[PDB]
Amino acid sequence: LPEVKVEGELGGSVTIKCPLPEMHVRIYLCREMAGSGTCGTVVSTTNFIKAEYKGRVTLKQYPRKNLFLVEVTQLTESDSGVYACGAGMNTDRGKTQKVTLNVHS
Amino acid sequence: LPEVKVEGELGGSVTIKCPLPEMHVRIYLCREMAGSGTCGTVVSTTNFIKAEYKGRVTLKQYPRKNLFLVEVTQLTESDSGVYACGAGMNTDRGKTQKVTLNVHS
Amino acid sequence: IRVFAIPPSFASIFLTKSTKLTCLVTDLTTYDSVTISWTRQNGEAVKTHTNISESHPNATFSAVGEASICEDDWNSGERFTCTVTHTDLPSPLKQTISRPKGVALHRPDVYLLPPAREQLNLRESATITCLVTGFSPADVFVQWMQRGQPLSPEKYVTSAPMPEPQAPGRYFAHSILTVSEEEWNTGETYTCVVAHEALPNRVTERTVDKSTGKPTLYNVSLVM
Amino acid sequence: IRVFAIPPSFASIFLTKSTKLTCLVTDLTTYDSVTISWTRQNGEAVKTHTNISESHPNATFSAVGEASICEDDWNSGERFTCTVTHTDLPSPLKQTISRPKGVALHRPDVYLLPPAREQLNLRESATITCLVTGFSPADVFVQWMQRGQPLSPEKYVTSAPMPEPQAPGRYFAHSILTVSEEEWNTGETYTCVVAHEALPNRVTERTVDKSTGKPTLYNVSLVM
Amino acid sequence: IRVFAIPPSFASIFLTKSTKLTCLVTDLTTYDSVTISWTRQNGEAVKTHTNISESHPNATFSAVGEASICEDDWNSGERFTCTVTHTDLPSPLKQTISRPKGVALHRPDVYLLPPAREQLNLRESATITCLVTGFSPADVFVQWMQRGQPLSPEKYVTSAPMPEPQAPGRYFAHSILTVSEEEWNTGETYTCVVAHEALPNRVTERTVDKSTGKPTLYNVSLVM
Amino acid sequence: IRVFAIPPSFASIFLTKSTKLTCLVTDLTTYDSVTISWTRQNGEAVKTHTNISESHPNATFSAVGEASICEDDWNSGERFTCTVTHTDLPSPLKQTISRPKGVALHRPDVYLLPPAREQLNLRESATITCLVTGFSPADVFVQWMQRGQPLSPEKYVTSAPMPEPQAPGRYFAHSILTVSEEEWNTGETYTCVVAHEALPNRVTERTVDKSTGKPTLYNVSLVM
Ligand SMILES: *[C@@H]1O[C@H](CO)[C@@H](O[C@@H]2O[C@H](CO)[C@@H](O)[C@H](O)[C@H]2NC(C)=O)[C@H](O)[C@H]1NC(C)=O
Ligand SMILES: *[C@@H]1O[C@H](CO)[C@@H](O[C@@H]2O[C@H](CO)[C@@H](O)[C@H](O)[C@H]2NC(C)=O)[C@H](O)[C@H]1NC(C)=O
Ligand SMILES: *[C@@H]1O[C@H](CO)[C@@H](O)[C@H](O)[C@H]1NC(C)=O
Ligand SMILES: *[C@@H]1O[C@H](CO)[C@@H](O)[C@H](O)[C@H]1NC(C)=O
Repeated sequence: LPEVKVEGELGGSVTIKCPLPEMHVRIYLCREMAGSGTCGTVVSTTNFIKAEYKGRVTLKQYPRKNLFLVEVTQLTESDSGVYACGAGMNTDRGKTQKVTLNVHS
Repeated sequence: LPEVKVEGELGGSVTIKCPLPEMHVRIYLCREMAGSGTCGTVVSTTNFIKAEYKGRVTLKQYPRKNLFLVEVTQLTESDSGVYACGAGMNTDRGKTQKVTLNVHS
Repeated sequence: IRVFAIPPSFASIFLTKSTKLTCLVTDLTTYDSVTISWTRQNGEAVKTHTNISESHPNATFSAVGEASICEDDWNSGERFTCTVTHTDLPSPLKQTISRPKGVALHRPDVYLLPPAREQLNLRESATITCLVTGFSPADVFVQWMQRGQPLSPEKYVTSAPMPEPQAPGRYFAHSILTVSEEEWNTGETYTCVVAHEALPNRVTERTVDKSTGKPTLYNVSLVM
Repeated sequence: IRVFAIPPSFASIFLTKSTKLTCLVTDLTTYDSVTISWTRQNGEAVKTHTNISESHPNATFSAVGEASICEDDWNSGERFTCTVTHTDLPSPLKQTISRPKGVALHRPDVYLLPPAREQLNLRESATITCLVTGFSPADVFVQWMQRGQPLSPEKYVTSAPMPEPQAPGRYFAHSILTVSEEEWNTGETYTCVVAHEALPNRVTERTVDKSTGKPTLYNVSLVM
Repeated sequence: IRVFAIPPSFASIFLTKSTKLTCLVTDLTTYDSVTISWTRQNGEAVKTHTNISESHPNATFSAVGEASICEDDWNSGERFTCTVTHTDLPSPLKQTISRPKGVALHRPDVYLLPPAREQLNLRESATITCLVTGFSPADVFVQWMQRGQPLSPEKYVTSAPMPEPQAPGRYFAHSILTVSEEEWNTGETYTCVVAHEALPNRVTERTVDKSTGKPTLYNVSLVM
Repeated sequence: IRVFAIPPSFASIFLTKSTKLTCLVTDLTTYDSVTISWTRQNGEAVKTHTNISESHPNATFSAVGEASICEDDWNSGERFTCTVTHTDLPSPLKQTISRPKGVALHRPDVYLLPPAREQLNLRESATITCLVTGFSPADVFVQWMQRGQPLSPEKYVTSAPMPEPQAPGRYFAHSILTVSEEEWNTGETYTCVVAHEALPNRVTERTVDKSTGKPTLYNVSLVM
């Protein structure tokens, strides 16, 4: 439901803020492909970093303010879409929060 | 197509005569269950003797007259139906010859 | 001159509900007048072993010692050592046995697979696969249940945990149950149950039947 | 003089994995420096009895004695004895508690029911019902797990095992989890795990979702 | 004092198109001045070995000797013996190596399985199973091909031939290929190829894609 | 004086698995007690040349020399030499044959086509066509296998590799198997296995059945 509408610059890094829920172990930052109604997991607690994002992203969880932060290092035109974050085994039936990304260059 | 209409007696044994074809390795004596249009393999060259027929049947192949003979020892009311014999991986798409069996007691 | 022990495994613990400490002697010529006892870190001794084994026919001797104790101490990591006394050795040998205390824990994921279509054409048999992936450590127990009653272990095969290439530390295993094409086409739901320490109740069940992937909302039938 | 001994319950054993027994001393004045200890059949000793219950302001005394043991000893037929000494009652007090041997064992049957359509029409709340029937004896532990994580114990209510009306010796129980309708309509899956000491693995799981039980509507039959 | 050899395997023969005779020394202290040669039943010697190995760090020595010869003689059953000369031993040791001549031959049956539906919901990965059953002896080779080009052997796992319970003498093996849910949902046909001596050309290929079990005559789509 | 040496062909090698080469001596009178032998580059000897061809009644002489070798020696670049001695030509004769090195290698593309509808309407016979195109060099072996058992070699006809019209250096070939229509209409499956020395496993299989290629007719779209 909520949209951070996070913004950033080409290069550098940008931090995505998403809520960390309880009674849900798998936490993911899925990317809304919006092609054939399918969303592909970019990162997860089960340890799966997409090949296109390998070595550029990380996921750190700390239940201090009930928040988990995901950082994306570097930036490319490809990195300018929707990255719905959520929990649960089914990736398409989670997406608790929706966010948008772009590039300023 | 051909029907031996083989006949026998309760107890003893009866021999089923079926043609032994070439260029076909799997040779079976399927039983036409005729329930939901499905035939269950009673014996095969791949070595599968149904539990109800375990230790009572045998299959010997010898290309002398292009014939393989199958013997059924003992006899029960259950042993009084159709046993289509054929070749090939698909059991329902073979059944080269059809035969009938009964009991005289 | 070695004495090798067999610590209780999680599979044995879940199969028998009885953790047992056992040790065997090897590389020793067959003899007699040997007593085996089990001791603990605290120092006190435990119950007496029974069921003396025999002599290996390769010029080696082996003695077995059983000791039943609470699994909590084995998990806690108590140090258990069995003492064996022989004639050739002047000082009895000590064999300390403890569980590795501290392992990353990950619950296994189970996946049941229905027999292939080309297999259900010989009308002879069918093979169902229960596939377990993503679990550490390598102590897993799998068994098959039909109609709420366990099947005999002489009709399915289970493999040993093979490490996962993608995730290091995680393992995977496979279990195959051979049934009849008849039985499978006559309903008969089959269940594979997996027991692992990281599981909440150490139990997980899944079932598959002939009709599992159907939409169950419509029913299309092509008839000619 | 009234001293209560509470044998461990299977529900508590399964809930805590830390089987415990309590020797509760009541019907006495609030006197300090009391001596309470647990002993076995042969007169051995047990661990320290920490966490002594506080005295009550209504002129009653409360004391608890805890003996850490493992389940096989308790369920093997061994009998325990509680020792209580006091200034008011200098005579030693002994109490014996153990398993009540001599009862048949039967496995429960679990049926999970979806919420009523009329309740759903209110578009407010929904209640899933778990019906456990036919189990003997009366020691069943029911729990609800949404996605592998147990829901707060204050969310559901479980009933005491009342005797089955037509079946003598067997019992039945209920369990109601109240969830928000919105969650139920989004495909959220709920399951009712029930633990009994007569089940094969002493665990059983039945699940339910909005699509469970819905019948087929379309029967398309295209003919050439 | 042993010298263990490694006869060429059918997997190695089919992988490299070069049968090789190799033998290693063991249980010998590290030394030098050792020459290894390969001899045959006929009596004449063969090509000279190269690539001297090193000394094992466990107080043992090993020498490797390579000899490339026609596979026909190895199949025919020619007796090949490698002769090693050392200082401690006065007489050189002889190690005869031959193929077991006479084994029941049975062609393997292959079955490819598509990933489970519950696995294609995390949108992360998928595992495809190639299942080989009914083959004697236990020399089988499996590899995966995508789009006519073989994949790297570091993304699939193959097991060792485990004996079949039903048919004695027959064996079975399993190979799993881990792909992406994306790739699988974007066509991409996958092929598992099996090489066995009982096979007519010693090659067998099967493919599965996302759309394999469809009727391909009608197409029903429920839209709301 | 005309003596012909025939280097082994890949088709014959794959067909017989017994690679052989022939030194044919012609243009001579029918004289007996001839001496023919095959020798290597360095002048070694080979096995006996049995099965000498019979003399022809048209005043011509025929002799064949067979040298049993293994494929790696022939394809490694080693050159062979034939020795022919006769009373008419006492001078020794030498001939050199080997692989023609210096040619690019490309893999063929196989397309299998079903019989024409008009041919099927005759309700008499049907012809399946296999089109192998784009392969270089010209050494392709085509075979037909119905159910894993090769059909009689006299049932099908294969064409010599004619140069591809638009692609220089590449070639194409045809193969026609004539089957009875009744068999084709019962779902009998036919495949076209083609062997070339540029394919990954040097083997490739394409199959065809009555249902292969047929399009979808019904597109049901039920809406609520
Ligand atoms: C039969 O109809 C279905 C539903 O319209 C088709 O499925 C679509 O296929 C296209 C690609 O061809 C995808 O872009 C869509 O996402 C699919 N739909 C869904 C709901 O996933 C299917 O392709 C049709 N069959 C054929 C042979 O065309
Ligand atoms: C949907 O229709 C099909 C076709 O009529 C049903 O399949 C039959 O099921 C019965 C048992 O219920 C079998 O005796 C028949 O052999 C099946 N038909 C075929 C062609 O195999 C199917 O049962 C129907 N679905 C439901 C839920 O009843
Ligand atoms: C569904 O359709 C099949 C095929 O036409 C038919 O046999 C069956 O009776 C139908 N179901 C009902 C409930 O009529
Ligand atoms: C088949 O039906 C689907 C769903 O209604 C539709 O999208 C598609 O266009 C149809 N195919 C053709 C060829 O019209």
